[PDB]
Amino acid sequence: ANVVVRLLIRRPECFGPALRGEGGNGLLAAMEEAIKIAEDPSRDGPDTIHMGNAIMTFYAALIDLLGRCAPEMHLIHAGKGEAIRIRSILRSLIPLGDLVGVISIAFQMPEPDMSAGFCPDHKAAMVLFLDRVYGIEVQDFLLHLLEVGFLPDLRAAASLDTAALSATDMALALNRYLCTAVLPLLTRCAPLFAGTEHHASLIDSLLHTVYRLSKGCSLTKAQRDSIEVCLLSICGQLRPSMMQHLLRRLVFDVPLLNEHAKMPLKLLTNHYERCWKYYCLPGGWGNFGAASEEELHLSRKLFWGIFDALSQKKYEQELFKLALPCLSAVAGALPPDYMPEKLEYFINKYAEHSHDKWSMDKLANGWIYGEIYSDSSKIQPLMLLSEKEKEIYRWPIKESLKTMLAWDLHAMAEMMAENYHNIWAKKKKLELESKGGGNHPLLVPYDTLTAKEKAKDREKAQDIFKFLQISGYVVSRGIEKRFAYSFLQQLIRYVDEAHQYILEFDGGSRSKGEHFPYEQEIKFFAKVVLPLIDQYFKNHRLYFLSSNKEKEMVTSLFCKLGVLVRHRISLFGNDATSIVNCLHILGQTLDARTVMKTGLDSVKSALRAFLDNAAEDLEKTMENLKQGQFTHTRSQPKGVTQIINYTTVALLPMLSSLFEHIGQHQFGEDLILEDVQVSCYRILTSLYALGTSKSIYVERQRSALGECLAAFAGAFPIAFLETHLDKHNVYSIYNTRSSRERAALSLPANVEDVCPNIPSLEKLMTEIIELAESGIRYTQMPYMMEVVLPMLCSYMSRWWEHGPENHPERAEMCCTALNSEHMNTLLGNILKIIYNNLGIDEGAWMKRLAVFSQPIINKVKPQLLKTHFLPLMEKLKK
Amino acid sequence: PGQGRNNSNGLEIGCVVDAASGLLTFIANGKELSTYYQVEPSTKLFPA
Repeated sequence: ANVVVRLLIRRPECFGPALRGEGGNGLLAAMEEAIKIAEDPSRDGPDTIHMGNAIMTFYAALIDLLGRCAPEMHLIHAGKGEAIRIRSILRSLIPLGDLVGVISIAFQMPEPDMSAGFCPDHKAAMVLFLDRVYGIEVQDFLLHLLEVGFLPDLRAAASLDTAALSATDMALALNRYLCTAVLPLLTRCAPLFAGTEHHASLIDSLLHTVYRLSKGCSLTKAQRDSIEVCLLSICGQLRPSMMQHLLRRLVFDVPLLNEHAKMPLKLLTNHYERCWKYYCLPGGWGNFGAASEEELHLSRKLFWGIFDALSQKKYEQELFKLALPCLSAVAGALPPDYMPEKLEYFINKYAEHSHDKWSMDKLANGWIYGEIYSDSSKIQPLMLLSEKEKEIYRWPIKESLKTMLAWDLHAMAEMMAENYHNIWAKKKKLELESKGGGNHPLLVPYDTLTAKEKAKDREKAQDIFKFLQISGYVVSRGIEKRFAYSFLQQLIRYVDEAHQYILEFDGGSRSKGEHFPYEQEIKFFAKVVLPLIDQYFKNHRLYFLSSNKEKEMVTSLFCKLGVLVRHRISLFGNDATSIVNCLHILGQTLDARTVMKTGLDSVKSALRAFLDNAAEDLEKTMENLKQGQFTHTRSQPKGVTQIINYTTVALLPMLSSLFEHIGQHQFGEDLILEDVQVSCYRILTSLYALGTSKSIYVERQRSALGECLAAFAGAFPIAFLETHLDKHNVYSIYNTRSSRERAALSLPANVEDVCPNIPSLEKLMTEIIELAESGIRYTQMPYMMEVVLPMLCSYMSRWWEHGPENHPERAEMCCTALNSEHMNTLLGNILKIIYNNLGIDEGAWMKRLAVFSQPIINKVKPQLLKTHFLPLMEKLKK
Repeated sequence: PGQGRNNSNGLEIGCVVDAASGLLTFIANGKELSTYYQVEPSTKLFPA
C-alpha cells in the first residue's frame, strides 16, 4: 500500500482527468458527465462498450484501490505516523462532499432496463472510501449521510421488493450493495444514531424501511441475517419512545407466526428486556420516559395475541423456545396492576372563523382587497385564497367528518391526517398510472415515510379539531385485579385443561405407536406455560403487599398444581424440576395471611387437604422405608417407588420453601390452626421418624429431610415438643381445643402421648450435653450433628425469640425455657464439635454447621469468646 | 381594540416620569392611557 500510494502521488497522470488538478473537474462532475455520456448516443459512440460505463467503472476502481490502500485499521493509523500522512494525503485527494454526492447519485428503477449507468458497485466503492479513509464518526454527519442517498437506496429497495421487481437484476445487485451499506451503520456507529434523535423522522423512516426490506422475497439467507442483526442492534440501543410506530407494526405482524416472525420476536424480546422499567416502572427507564397508555395497550394486545397464537400453534421446539423469551419479557414489562346537524353547524362556524383568520393573516402580511387572488401584487377577494378556494377547501372538512363518523381528539386528528395522506397517495398513484410514470416514494404510508411530511397534514388536523372543540363536538373511533386475573385465568384454565388431559390419558389405554393429542398438549403446556409462570411471579407484585382475589387465585393454582404433582409426578419426566421450581416460587409468593382472611374458604380448605395429602405421602414413605422399600431396593412396587421418589425429590424442598416463607412472614399464626395444627403434628412425626430411620436412601436425602423439618419448626407458632410445658402457652392446642374436640381430631389428652417418639425438651438438653461430652461426629452419629443439630439450632432460635429472656413479662407464659445461657451452651457445643472436627479432611459438614449456626451467631453472650472461639481459631492458625 | 391582529409593528408603550411632581404617565401607540401614578418624594424608580 505504501509504495502504491507513493507511485500514485508521484505520477497523478494515472488518475482520471477530472481527478487531476490540471482539469479540476471533480469526481462528482466526472460521474455526472458519465451519466450524460450514457444518455447521449453520440457520446457513447460506436460486444459493444458503453463509454460512460467504462469511465464510471474506472473511477470506481480507482476509488476502491485508494480505499483499500488506506491505512489498515485505526490503531495502525494512530501508532504509525506514516499512516497518518497517507490518510491526510487521501483526504486532500478526495473531498468528502464529492463522496456524499456520488453516494447520493441514485439509480433508475426499470419492463427491463439495460445495466448502463451508475451501479451499486460504484456506490459500494465510494462508501468504502468514505468509511475507511475519512471515517464516519460525527452524529450530524451520520444523519446527513443517512438522509442523503442512503435512505433513498432503501426506498428503492422497498420498491424493488415485489416479485417481478425483485426479478430485476437491479434489485439483486442493489441487495448486495445494500448489505455492504447496512453493515456499516451497526458495526461503525450503532451507538450514535441510536443515542440521538435529531432527525427522528429519519430514524423512523430507516426503521420501517429496513423492516419492509426484511419482509423480502428473493433475499439470501446471509442477507436476511444481516438485516436482522442491523434491526436488533438499532432497536436494542435506540430510545424506546422513538420507535413506537415500529412497535405498532410488529404488533400487527407477530401474531401471524410466519417464518418471517422470528426476527420481530427477537426484536420485541430485546426491546422489553432492555427497557423493562420503561414499560413497568412509574417513572419508567429514568430520563428515557415511561410507556404511554397507548404503548401499554399495544403491548398488552401483542402479549395476548402471542399468547393465544402460541396456544393454537403446533408446538415447535425452535419456534416456541425462541418465542418464550419474548412472552416472558412482555409479561415482565406489563405492570401487574395495569388497566349530522352538529357537524354542519361546526362547518359553518369553522368557515366563519377561517374567513376571519384569513382576513387577519392577509392584512398582517399586507394584502389589499381585489378581484384577483394573485400574491404578486398581494390582492385577495377574501378579505392568497379566494372565495372559490375557500368553498373548495370546505370539501375536505366534510370528507374528514364523514370518514371519522363512519369510523382522544389528538389521536383522532392523527388518524384523520393519515386517512387524508392515504387518499392523496391513492390519487397521485392514479395520476402516475394515467401518465405512465414511475411511482414516487410518497405512495408508502405516513409511518413508512418520514415524520416531516406528516406534520403538514397534522397541522390541518389539529386546526380542524381545535375548531371542532371550540364548536363543542367530541368524536372518537366508537380492575387491577382483572389484569392478573385474566392472565392467571388463562393459567388456571390451562391447568384445569391439563388435569382433564392427564385424567383422560390415564383412563384410556396407551396405544403403541400413536402419541396422544392430550399428551402433546401436556408437553406443550409443560414446555411453554410451565416456565412462564415462574417468570410471572418474578418481577411482579401478585401477593399485593408492596388483588386479594389475585392472591386467592394464586393459592388455588398452587393447590391444583400440588395435587397434579402428587398424583402424576411420573408423567412429567423432564419438566418435574420446572414444576417443582414453580411450586417453590408459588410458596414464596403465597400469602397465607390472605389464605386465612380474604381468601376463598374452599380454596383454603383445599390447601389444608393438600397438606394432609403431603402428610399421608410422608407416612407412606415412613412405612416403606421402615419395611425396607426404597430406590436402592430392587424389589419395590411401582406405586411405592413413585411415592418415595415424589416425596424425597419434590415434596421435601417444596414444603421447605412454603414453611420458610410462612416463618419469615409470620403466617403460621393465621394459616396453621386446629385441624391444620393436627396435620402439622402428623407431618412432624413423619419427618422425625424418617430422619430417625437409618436407611441408605434416608442418608442420601437427609439434607431435604432436615431442611423441611426446620422450616416446619420455624413456621409453626405453637409448641409441639414442650411436652410438659405446653400448658403455659396461650396458643396451645390443648388450651384452645377441648378434650372431646382433640379426641375427635385424633389427639390424646397428653402432649407426651401426642409426641412420644420425640424426646422431650429436657431430654434434648441431656442429649445435647452428651454430644458435647462424647465429641460426636457425622462419621459416628450423623443423625444429630449435621441433620438434627440444625434442627435444634432452629428450634432454639425460634423459642429463644419467644423465650423468657426475650419476654421477661411473659416468662411464665413462655412455654420454652431456652434463654441466652442455653444459647451460649448450644453455640459452645457447636464450636466444641467443630474443634473435635479440626484436623480431619472429611469435614464437609462443618461449613453446613456454620450455615446452620449463622442465624444464631449474633445473639449470644460475649463470655463464649475466651471459652471456645480462641481455641478453635488458634488451632486453625496451627 | 384590534391592535393585537391589525398592528404589524407591534405595541409601543411609552413611559414618562415627571420628577418635579412625581408623576408617572403612560402612552399606548400615541394614545394616552387613563392609568397614571403618583410617587413619593426622594423615590428612586427603576425602568422594568
